[PDB]
Amino acid sequence: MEKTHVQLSLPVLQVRDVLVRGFGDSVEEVLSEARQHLKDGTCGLVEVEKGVLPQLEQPYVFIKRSDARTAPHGHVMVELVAELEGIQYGRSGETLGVLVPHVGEIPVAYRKVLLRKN
Repeated sequence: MEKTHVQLSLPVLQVRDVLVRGFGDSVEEVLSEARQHLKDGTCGLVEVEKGVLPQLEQPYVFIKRSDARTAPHGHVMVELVAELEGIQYGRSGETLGVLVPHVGEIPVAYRKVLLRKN
């Protein structure tokens, strides 16, 4: 049974390595696909810097920090927020990065998160 939060270690990818640059073609689809790939262990994380988002495909899926005191066991608590045409779907804290499919690219680090399911 699905707990409200799940501990995940996400591979951190450099933007130029990413082969599949988004999760789909609408806000609802990208959130759905991101959640599926997170469950399947096939989701990467790109840290946002200048030039990153223009090299990825909208709609974007961000992981954002969802509280201040609780980083259990080393895993920062996060939730998903999508963006399309400058409008965001969810309100949350600071961005940890943008999620993308992972298809075997070599990461530069792993990021521990405690992900809110829905």
